[PDB]
Amino acid sequence: MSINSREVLAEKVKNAVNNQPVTDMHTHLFSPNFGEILLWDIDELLTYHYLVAEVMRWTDVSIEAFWAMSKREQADLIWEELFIKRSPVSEACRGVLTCLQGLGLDPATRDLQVYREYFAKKTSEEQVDTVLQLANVSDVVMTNDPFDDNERISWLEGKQPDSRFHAALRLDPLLNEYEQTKHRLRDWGYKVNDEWNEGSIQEVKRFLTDWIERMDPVYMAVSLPPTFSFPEESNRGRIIRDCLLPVAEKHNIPFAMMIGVKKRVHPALGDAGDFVGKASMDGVEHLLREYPNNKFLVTMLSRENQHELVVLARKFSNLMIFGCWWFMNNPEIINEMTRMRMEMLGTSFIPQHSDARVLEQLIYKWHHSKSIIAEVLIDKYDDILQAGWEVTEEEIKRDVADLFSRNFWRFVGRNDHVTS
Amino acid sequence: MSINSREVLAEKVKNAVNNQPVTDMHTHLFSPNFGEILLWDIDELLTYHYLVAEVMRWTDVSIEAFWAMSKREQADLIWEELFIKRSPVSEACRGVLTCLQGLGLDPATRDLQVYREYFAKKTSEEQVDTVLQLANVSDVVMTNDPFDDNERISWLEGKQPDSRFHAALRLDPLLNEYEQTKHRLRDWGYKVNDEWNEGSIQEVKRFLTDWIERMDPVYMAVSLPPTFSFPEESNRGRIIRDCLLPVAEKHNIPFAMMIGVKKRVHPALGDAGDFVGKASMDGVEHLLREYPNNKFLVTMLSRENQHELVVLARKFSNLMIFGCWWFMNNPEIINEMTRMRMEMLGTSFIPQHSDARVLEQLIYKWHHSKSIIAEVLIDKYDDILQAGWEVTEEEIKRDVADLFSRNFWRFVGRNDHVTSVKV
Amino acid sequence: GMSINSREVLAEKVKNAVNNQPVTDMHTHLFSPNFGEILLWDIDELLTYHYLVAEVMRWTDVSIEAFWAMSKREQADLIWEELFIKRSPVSEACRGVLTCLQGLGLDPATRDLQVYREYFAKKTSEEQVDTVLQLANVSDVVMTNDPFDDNERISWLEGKQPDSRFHAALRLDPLLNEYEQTKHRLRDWGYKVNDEWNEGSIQEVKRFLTDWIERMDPVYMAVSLPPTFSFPEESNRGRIIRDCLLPVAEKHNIPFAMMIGVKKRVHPALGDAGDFVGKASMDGVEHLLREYPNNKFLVTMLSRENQHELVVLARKFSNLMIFGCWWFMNNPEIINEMTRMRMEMLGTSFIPQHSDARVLEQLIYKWHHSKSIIAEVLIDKYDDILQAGWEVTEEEIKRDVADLFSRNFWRFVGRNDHVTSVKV
Ligand SMILES: [Cl-]
Ligand code: NA
Repeated sequence: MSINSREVLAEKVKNAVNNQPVTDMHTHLFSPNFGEILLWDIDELLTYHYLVAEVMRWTDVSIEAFWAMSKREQADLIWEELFIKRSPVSEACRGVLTCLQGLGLDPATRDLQVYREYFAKKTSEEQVDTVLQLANVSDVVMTNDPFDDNERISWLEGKQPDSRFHAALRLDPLLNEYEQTKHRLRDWGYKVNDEWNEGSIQEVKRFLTDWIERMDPVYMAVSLPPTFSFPEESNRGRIIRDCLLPVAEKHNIPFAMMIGVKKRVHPALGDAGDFVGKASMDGVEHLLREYPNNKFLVTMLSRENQHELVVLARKFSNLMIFGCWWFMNNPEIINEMTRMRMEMLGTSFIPQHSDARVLEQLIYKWHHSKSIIAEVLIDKYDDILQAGWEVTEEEIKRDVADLFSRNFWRFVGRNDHVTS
Repeated sequence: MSINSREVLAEKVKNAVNNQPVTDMHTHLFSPNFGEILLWDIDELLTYHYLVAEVMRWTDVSIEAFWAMSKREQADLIWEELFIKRSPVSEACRGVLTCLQGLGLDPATRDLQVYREYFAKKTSEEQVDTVLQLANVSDVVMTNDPFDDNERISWLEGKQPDSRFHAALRLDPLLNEYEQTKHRLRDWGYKVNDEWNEGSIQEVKRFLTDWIERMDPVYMAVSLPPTFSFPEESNRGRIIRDCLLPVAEKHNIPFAMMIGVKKRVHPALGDAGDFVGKASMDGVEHLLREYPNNKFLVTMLSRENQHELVVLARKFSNLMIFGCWWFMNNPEIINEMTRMRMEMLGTSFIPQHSDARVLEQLIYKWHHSKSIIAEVLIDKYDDILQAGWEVTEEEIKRDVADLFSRNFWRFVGRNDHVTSVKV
Repeated sequence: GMSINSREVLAEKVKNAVNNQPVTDMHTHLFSPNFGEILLWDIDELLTYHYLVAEVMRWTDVSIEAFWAMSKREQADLIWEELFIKRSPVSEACRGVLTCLQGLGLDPATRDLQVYREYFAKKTSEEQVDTVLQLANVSDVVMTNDPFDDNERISWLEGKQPDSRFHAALRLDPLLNEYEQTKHRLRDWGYKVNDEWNEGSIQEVKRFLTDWIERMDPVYMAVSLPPTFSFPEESNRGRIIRDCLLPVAEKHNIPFAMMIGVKKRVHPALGDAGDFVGKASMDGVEHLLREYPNNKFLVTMLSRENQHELVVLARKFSNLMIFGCWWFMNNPEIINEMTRMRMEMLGTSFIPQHSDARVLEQLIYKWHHSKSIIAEVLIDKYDDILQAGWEVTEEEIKRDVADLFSRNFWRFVGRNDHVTSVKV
């Protein structure tokens, strides 16, 4: 019994998409046994830096006074200003409501005290079980930063993430701030020299290889500015060339590059203070061509890089593009991006990741994105259906599996939580 | 109470949008007592520069011969070329038809001579009353250029605008043509020197302050090229730093920057001769960061600048972004811009202004833009209702008021014409 | 006769007008069937279009070297298996292959690639051209004619003329972008260009242009240009354009077609599938339009990020005709946004699409896919003016549709289509 109309296709696709367990291959979450660095609950949702930026456009409260408030005072203020005093129509505010609803709380009542009561009853481990189930996420990739004292501790103590959580080695401080990070590496025993000589090359490689051994990361990642260039006679250029790319190749680990972030244009806003610019594609093109035995995962921040990044993926099979990152993570842009991407790459890409910083965001990030992606799929399958092609439900489930999970694991050359 | 259908939602949003009096916070209209610089009528609509550009793509008539023609002849040619010989499907041509319809004229007859008869029967003051009612526009912000001899006369004679019309001081000749303009300032008794010294600084400030006192402007405005940078050692860079910003901070008057116009790439087209380019955001970013006690209003001309402008608005609360300017003022682009803005800023922006150069254009500019903005709001409300939120009709009316009027007045730190009459 | 009473009735009228209108496809890589094997056709050529080579290389374990070592049939088999069977053929290029097979009466439901092949084995080139132009509703095809390609050159030198449905367009990439290498061939052909760019060099390059203009009767002369294109420029390209091409173009009243934004061979092993894109400066195009008002220019651009500003540049200059959704733009999401921006700012005074077809049958999908998108843009735009009180008539719809799909081009180039050249 064939799928022979758009109407039935819409049912089968929406269901296949809803039922597919997601691998979220870039997040800011942590296994619950790491302790308090895992953020969760309605106050954390309301104080997400996305909503700090937004509240500051309305409130008379100074940013100084805001940071001096408690977490609950901050959440109260953002609730009042973004939900009660104006309708919560932005993507970030909507996402808070999608989360409350998904947990079985009722946004109709606007009863924040009662929302808070739900979270006070649970342990972190319970809420992870709840959220992963509700979000239908089988596997989460963490962002693991050896230079963050608060996170390093857990690794140093012999803690392992539970099997649903995977490590990814974040290298920004090493690559973008080597002149400072130099001295931390020396204090940790990595005997880097003032000169970029064989000794410094071998000791930075050892630092990388030691952390790879300890975390077993799925990839190594870096955020890069719009002015990113390669090759480059800079600390960043030399490290990529001489240390990171050879180690990534040896271990068959992809190098993830998140390009286009301009750091701290409004420092007082903290995490809400970063900006965006369009990047040259030249450095990415060079890396792909001149390092055919390295694998690259790339996502870019500027709307204006998105089409050319898709074309670049047509050129190089060692590029996997992923996600609608940050300022790209808004319905209007997710839609145009996913359509361009599918049109020129078919199913050979990773449409989305959450970048979740608070546990419950998995619910809204995946619900909001799946609905858009489902609709793109329905359009694209219908177009071939009307061309005379038979699409089977098995084939849909396969394609959707590729998009939400298998493409990633196939590219990184490892197995998920269920397969292992 | 709460809404729970998309039927009922669409209705309530569309009615709220239609019923909300608009503040049009950037136009090229004037109070009717200013005389003939207020353009109106069907011949003015048809010879708007947007349509001169379009007709020049089709007609065998040279641009020279076109400017040699009378207004009625130009209008006649444009009607034949763009409406009769091809269907009037462009946004500008569509707009002409929306105006005629809104006035109660029937575009079905295509009877241009009959449309003309309507306008011959009325005064400027009558037509302004008619159009502001039909467009539901309560407040119009003008573009007032003290370097235009025609306009400067009225201000200097002591004419004050009708309470529905507000001043905005346009400074392009000062900031962008100082090499010529410095000599006019001198001729007006402002003792600017050849060097940029303390004397020149204080005299340019005095010019600004005299015009602020004369016009009571709601903001000071400049149009800027794609190559705009700040800081910069240039005439413009020094006037902004030394004169404009301190004067604007002292009086608490925003600085409006309309960025991305490349002037006169086709000189023979006149007003239709200007082009566009993408700007760097660096100068705007620097201004917002380093001048936190100044308020900035910004609109940009390049499609490729729109998303990063929204992000910049997320960084800086002294930034208010506004409108879909000029080449952006097209349904396809109004739609994508309004959606991005709302997704990232909620209701903390000004979605639209008209740039109306001819009075009747307020009808189409607002009717076309309101319909798109209403669609966007319905979608965003529907998304939060789907998430369990209950929207009330009063909350809708409030959101709509913010977007079409109150956001502007709150930002510029003044009252509109009705609140002024009350306060 | 009757008013258009509803959007539903509008839609059927527009879709009918669009479907019935014979297309002039003003830029293709097809040839008149009498040119011989250089006209590519059949399912194996469809499947090995370089768009699909790019896509199969993202999936398959087969090396690019091993791929090129395979026969055409083997290549087609791999591509079918990897992009149609192992994953759903949802990409625009893949979908296009299915639209083609369907259009020819070959049923994609069966996936019977061997039976599809049998269809093509039964026919001549000339029979397939008749079939495909009828099914695609294409009246007139404009070729890309390169005098430097020996494989094509031969047909011209043999005194062969294109079938009257096929029109010549003179491609000048090797002369303009590779002059220092091409000089030597010019000299072999008796064009005695000098080491210096002096009068003799100017006159001999002009003579080469004039010779080919007279041989091919081209409707325009064409070049593809990188994102770093500038004019004026003290380069071989800049000098040839200024001193030879613009003067000859003006004398003969032939437009100059520029396809801007291709970055050649960023992945050389992929061959034709190895080219990339960048955003260009508009300055060179602006300068040419302004400073050469007696020349006509046809422009299409490769970067998404140039599209809006190109439409604005058309508003400025009546000697600019913009055309098409080129290559990486030739994707429904992008065709839609482009056609909407264009019509919003230019009305009907542009050429919405061309196919760039490299394999004969692509005319079918390229025009079927594009016509559906353009029909829907037209429906939206007519509906908006009907809602403003304007009475659009069916005859006016057909007129506007004739303008967009054929007449705008023939009017701009100052020449007649095949049917009009028979009558005259
Ligand atoms: Cl751009
Ligand atoms: Na769009």
